[PDB]
Amino acid sequence: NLKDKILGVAKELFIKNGYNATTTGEIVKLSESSKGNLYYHFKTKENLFLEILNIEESKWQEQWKKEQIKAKTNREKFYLYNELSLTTEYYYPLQNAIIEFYTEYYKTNSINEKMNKLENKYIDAYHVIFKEGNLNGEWSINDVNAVSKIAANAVNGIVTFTHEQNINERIKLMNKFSQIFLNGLS
Amino acid sequence: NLKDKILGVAKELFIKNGYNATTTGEIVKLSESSKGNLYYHFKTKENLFLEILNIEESKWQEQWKKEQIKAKTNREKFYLYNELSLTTEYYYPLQNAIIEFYTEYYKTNSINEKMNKLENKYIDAYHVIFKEGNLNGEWSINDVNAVSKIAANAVNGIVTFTHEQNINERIKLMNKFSQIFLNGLS
Ligand SMILES: CN(C)c1ccc(C(=C2C=CC(=[N+](C)C)C=C2)c2ccccc2)cc1
Repeated sequence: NLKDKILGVAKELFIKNGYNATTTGEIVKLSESSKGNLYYHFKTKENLFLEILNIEESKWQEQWKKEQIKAKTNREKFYLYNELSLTTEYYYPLQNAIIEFYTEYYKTNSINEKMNKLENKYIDAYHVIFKEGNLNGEWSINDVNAVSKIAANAVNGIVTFTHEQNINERIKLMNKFSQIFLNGLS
Repeated sequence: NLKDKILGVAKELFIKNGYNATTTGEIVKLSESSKGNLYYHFKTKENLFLEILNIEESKWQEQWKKEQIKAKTNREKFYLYNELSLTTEYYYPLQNAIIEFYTEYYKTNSINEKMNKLENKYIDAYHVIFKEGNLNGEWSINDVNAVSKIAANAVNGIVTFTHEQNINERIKLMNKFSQIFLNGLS
């Protein structure tokens, strides 16, 4: 495909190289497309990267549902969710491009005007595991929406900041956290 | 001193033009030094940066050594050390050039090794608080280095990926965590 081969090279590029490293034209380069082709299908290079994000945030979000069954209670759901984060082939990999990019276009408004959309689209997995855990009476989270953002960013931290050490340790550290956290809640 | 002048001019040059944008031609000329002199001391711009990053963390450890006097107990030290990390990373000038570096030499393993050695001096802070807490019995954690890494990573993730909120509410979020966390230990 045309437009489905652009995202195809852009994704990986942002990852390998970072947000700035990859260029509006460099993509058009390894994708064989016409510099113009971009404009009507993809507004700006930041719109394309803003696009790929929602795809990844989606791909993962689905893969998550299809697996979370293996977790019967939500307490397990919570552990499982965080565990799987470390291993998914989605979103999480291009997490520095996220950093680079928010600290680079943060002096504009098209940011929080298309960012928080993805933020909320993310802290949502935690929204449901907690709120559900209230219904199931697995605990009493009085400000769920908050706890969701904490948990999600504390977790995004453990995943992003340890990427380069033995995967069985990340999984160990991550479980010990999932624990301490759930624990401080009840 | 000539070694100092270089470190000095560079810290600025980076703060003002970022990492990739700064040439050693500049670090050399603006510090009335020698290109060979530079090579002898740091070999590369990468280290030159890693070296700044080290002098810096050194100060922070010390700025925090006189700051923890406001915290009687170790429960309090943990609350404050986290908040200090949140507040100061806000107006920290170099912050932008660290991100630049990190998401560039993230992949290189040569650099990635010296990094961790550095991410550790930042982790000892926790190490100490936790251990002391043990001795005074504020809590009874018995895998300090693990808890320490988990805390250092959850916290730095709240800092790094919460950016969008109004500073007043990020400081709100951080303490809620410090509490949930501190709770689940006990
Ligand atoms: C200005 N300031 C107080 C600080 C500035 C930076 C850090 C960081 C960091 C993240 C995880 C670490 N761990 C837990 C290994 C250690 C350091 C860090 C932040 C952004 C990109 C890479 C590393 C911490 C404090």
